[PDB]
Amino acid sequence: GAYKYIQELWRKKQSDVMRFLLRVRCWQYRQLSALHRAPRPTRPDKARRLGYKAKQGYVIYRIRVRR
Amino acid sequence: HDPGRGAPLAKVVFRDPYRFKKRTELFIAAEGIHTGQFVYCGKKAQLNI
Amino acid sequence: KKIRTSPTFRRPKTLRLRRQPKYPRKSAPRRNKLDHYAIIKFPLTTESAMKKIEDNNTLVFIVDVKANKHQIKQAVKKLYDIDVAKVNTLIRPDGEKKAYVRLAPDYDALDVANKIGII
Amino acid sequence: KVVNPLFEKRPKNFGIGQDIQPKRDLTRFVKWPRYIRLQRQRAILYKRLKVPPAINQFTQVLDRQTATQLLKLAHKYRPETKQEKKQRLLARAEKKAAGKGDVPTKRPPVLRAGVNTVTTLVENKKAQLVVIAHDVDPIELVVFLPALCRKMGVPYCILKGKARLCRLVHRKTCTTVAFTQVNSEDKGALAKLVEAIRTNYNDRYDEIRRHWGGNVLGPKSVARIAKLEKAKAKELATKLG
RNA sequence: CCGGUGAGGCGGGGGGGCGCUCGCUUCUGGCGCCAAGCGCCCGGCCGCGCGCCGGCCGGGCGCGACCCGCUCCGGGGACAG
Repeated sequence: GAYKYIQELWRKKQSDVMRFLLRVRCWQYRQLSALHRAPRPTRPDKARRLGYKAKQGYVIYRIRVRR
Repeated sequence: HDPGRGAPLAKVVFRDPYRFKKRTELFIAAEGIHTGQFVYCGKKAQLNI
Repeated sequence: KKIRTSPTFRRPKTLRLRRQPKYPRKSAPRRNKLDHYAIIKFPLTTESAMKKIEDNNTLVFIVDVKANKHQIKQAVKKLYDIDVAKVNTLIRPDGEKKAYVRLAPDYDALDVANKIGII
Repeated sequence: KVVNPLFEKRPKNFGIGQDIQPKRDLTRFVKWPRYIRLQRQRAILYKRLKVPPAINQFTQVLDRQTATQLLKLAHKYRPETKQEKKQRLLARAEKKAAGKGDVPTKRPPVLRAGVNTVTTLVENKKAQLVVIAHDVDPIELVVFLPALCRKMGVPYCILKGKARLCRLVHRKTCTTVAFTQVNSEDKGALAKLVEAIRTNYNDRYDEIRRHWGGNVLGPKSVARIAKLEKAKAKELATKLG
């Protein structure tokens, strides 16, 4: 399936594709509020592994924290 | 006269060239400025006090 | 082709519907606890009140603290079948509300006082 | 006469210091809400930044004339929707013992919707044509897929709009669509479509891998640098030549 | 990252012309908005009647008020932080 490919892509963060995507996502998230509701999981495979299921009643939120 | 400030201030009324209204600004009065005097501001404004 | 006349972007006014509940929050409305009998506690029979009734053609009652002068006037009218000119109220230094009920010149305070029983 | 002499003209001089300016169009100077500015600035960044070829590949989308033929073929093999599955089930139930219904008959060919299913039948060399949407919100869903299709020898194409692709199925959106099998009536049309598709994507995949896309400055900066370059050329353009 | 604003005319192009130049304003303690003109249409009434003809009443659109654009304008900047 595609989930194995997605996981293997996400393991290669140092690659140009992943670093470009991460930089764009980080800029977009930094332009938003510290705590807002995200409509869909950014990483469906990771969410499925952690227990998220595409059913009504499942909600995700994106939270920004100071390092 | 502005309290706490030695220099006097001058109230200058303009007209906004977008809406029918009179804008008012509070400039710092220079020497020789008197009431009822036309003061200009812009790139093409002349070199007067 | 709708031009932005002003440089400001304000929130557009969206349609808002009136509440149409499927069920009432409570089964029945609350019965009023300030009926015409609860507002008027008892008439005052003091010597000052007696002189007030005899001379000023008024009546003195002890009223619930939550009652208004309109409520007092309507309660007196419904109870004693009388018409009231004006009502003056005060709060006694004991927690009870005292109201002077001025009677119309057509009726007499002494007669209604005899009818109610105080004298 | 039809003209009343009282009719004057009264022109307006829309200059500086004259009567107030007219209510012109100010769409460029509106303080937009933060989300509009964000969604425009992310497109601006995508234009500015050196997009790697894996993401830049989906910018090359199939043209309109081939896309409409692809949709015409796909409309024939639309999957069964609601109100039709129940009808088929009722037809099979009423014919359980009415006309000797064994129900082995046939499952007609249909499209494939999910990324998982399409990938699974691409790794098995079961698909013949794969259509991939270009505007998936997480691009990570389809990055490997063109490379996998090229490796497995399955022709692939990129179509405008995930909503348009997902309208073939009865849902809001769909990432990809694969033709596992087609009827003998439309086999020639499918062959022509795959011949046209594979001469733009499969055989040129090396160029796509080497084709980075981006590094395009804004019109103001481009115009400024062009003016500077023109002045630099004018320094020695007619003096020598 | 900083400043201004009700984020109101920023960058290119030829339109405009008195002669690069401007959106055309400097003798004075006046006034200046919610369009005039032009052109193309719509509905109702009336007479010619071939009616996108004319008269009355009420409206719509464009020029007037140029076109296209990808960051609101500027100032810093791979550095302040």
